[PDB]
Amino acid sequence: LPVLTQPPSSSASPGESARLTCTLPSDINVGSYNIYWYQQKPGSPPRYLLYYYSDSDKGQGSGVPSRFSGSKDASANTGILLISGLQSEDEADYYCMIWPSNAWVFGGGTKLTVLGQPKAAPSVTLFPPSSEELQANKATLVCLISDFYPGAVTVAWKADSSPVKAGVETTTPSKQSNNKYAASSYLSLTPEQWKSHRSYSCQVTHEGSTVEKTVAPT
Amino acid sequence: QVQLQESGPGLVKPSQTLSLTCTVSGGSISSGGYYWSWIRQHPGKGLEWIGYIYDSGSTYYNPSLKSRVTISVDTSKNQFSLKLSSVTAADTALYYCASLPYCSGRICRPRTDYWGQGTLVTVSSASTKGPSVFPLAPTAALGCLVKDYFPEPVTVSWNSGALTSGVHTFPAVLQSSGLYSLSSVVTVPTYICNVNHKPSNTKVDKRVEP
Amino acid sequence: EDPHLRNRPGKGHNYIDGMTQEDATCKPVTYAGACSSFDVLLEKGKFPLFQSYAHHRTLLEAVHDTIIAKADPPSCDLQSAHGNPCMKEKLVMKTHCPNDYQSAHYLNNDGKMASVKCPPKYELTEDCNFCRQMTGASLKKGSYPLQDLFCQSSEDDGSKLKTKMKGVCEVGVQALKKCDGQLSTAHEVVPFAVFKNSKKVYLDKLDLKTEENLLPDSFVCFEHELKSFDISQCPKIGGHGSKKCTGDAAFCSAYECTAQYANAYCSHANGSGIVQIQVSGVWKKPLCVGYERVVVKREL
Repeated sequence: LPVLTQPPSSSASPGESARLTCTLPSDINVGSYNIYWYQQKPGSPPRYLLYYYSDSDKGQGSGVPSRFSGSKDASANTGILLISGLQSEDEADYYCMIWPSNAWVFGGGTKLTVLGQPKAAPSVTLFPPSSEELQANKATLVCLISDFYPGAVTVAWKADSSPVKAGVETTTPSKQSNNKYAASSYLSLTPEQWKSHRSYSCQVTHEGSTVEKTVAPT
Repeated sequence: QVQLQESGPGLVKPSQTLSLTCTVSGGSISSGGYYWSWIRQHPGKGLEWIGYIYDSGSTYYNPSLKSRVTISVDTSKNQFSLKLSSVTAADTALYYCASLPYCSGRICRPRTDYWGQGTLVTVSSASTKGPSVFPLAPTAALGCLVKDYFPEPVTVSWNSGALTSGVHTFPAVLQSSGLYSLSSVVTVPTYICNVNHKPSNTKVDKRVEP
Repeated sequence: EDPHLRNRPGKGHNYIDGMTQEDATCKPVTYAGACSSFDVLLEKGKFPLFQSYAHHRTLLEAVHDTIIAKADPPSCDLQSAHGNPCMKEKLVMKTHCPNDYQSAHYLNNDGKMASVKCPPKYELTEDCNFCRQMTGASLKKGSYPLQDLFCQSSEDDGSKLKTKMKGVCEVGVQALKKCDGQLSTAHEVVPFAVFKNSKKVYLDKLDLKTEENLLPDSFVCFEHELKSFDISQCPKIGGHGSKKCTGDAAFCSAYECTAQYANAYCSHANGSGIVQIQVSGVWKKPLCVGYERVVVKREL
């Protein structure tokens, strides 16, 4: 029932320290509770980092580096997670949690961005339609885009040299556990459109640069 | 050590009852003083505790959900289960079962947290549909195209799991038809992709040849 | 049992409802970990009666084994300007509270557990009668036991038993008789017991007897840095059980002892047994026996 307010986002640079807050409502007091912190990276459940009650009553999660530590601010009624010597691998969502009698209460979570990460051009592989899909009277071109940063790309499809807009389906970029992003684009064609053209191209533009891949009926 | 495994339908119709089961191996839900929980997470949003059992004897629920939720226990099978009634689109979420530590004086029970992988539950009146699987023919690239299924998710393993290195199963596209497609690729120097769509009990093995 | 004092009879739960941030080490108390509601009982010098019967239950343990009922209300808002129903009972007790406790608990005149409690960020003063802002960085997570006592389950009816003390006009909150004359007043350490369907019974003298036995609470078991082990998994002689056990000669007179294959070792707990108390000439089996320092008024 009580609401634990966490700022929706935070950010800092490598080697700096990130300070994440968990503010309890005014009718309960942070001094009364064990504060638990959880980290969630994409594709995994949250993971227990540590708990903190007082300087003499606190514990680190198994395998959790010492650079994560907890504390409390009595005047602001907040629990605090301090991440020192910030590393790229620490980009994650962080949830605070308390355990009053008979309940688990999770904060809303804070999205922590680690600044200054390097630009990574996307890898692009383009597959033509399989002969079996064609036998089923359909044709799908599959353009897979992986391991780029930052997570924004634009995709354009060409038949020979002419742009094709109808039949294009493109996901939004999906962050992976390695902080980079993945995306994919599907162009649906008729079997006869596929065969009647010299070639089709997937071109992915990322931070001003363009990676083209091309396939042909062969 | 302890492992948790959710099981359930993946698709339930609005106003119906969602039912899920958690199977525990490596430890007993009936002793030790451990808490066994259901927690859900709508994709891109927070965590919401649903309820837990303490050993197998007491049950406590999130007050905002108590009127819709039952948790039951099968000590003989080392399982506990969740019933959520009157489901709405707002109940679409990833549903985890989990045991989280409570601590004091540096002692934590259990000493580390245990989570299942979660089971995805989509609330919808649209019917199930299993995918059609096509092979993506050829260091070199190689893959499998999994087309036009509902609801999420699909799992793709390669060579019954013997091949896991260099594998990448892409996030699915939601197409204008309302059905999903995805692709799985593996970078490589016999290869079969094993696709499973539990909401339609569609298992397909696809041999993808040069 | 020199090394097994933290191997508790029954469930071993030493927390008070509403203060559950210490459950990892208090629910139950066992060999490892610190528990602020229990460790003070084993500080030598303090609680000498409990240390003489340390394999019997604490007050909080007795409450959680449903031997002693909770008072209603279960906790008294000490700071409240409007007063509270514990105040009269508490004020006749001369008690000493260490710092950093938000709560302290006692067996009240009804034979139920009551407690005095401060608001968060406040601690009990050294006489346990007031609350003040906490002096440290943090409060303890549990509740201080205000009486030196031990408990046990009992079905011996005590409906007829009442406090009898020679020449006493008042003891604690109990008026034994109106005294017309000049009275003396003192803080005295007074033995007391509570029985099934009785109020607290103050006594002139504490006379106790123990019958040793071979019942489950008369043993402590540990894995064969100690880890405790639940004796209910041990087969009785000629019986079935979920684990294999061994132990001392007393244990093996009742339980099947497997020596080499054993998962655990069970020892008879020194001083355990059925305790009885002599009350006005009659022996009865009490639920709890203790001392407390209370105001006593006597005819001069």
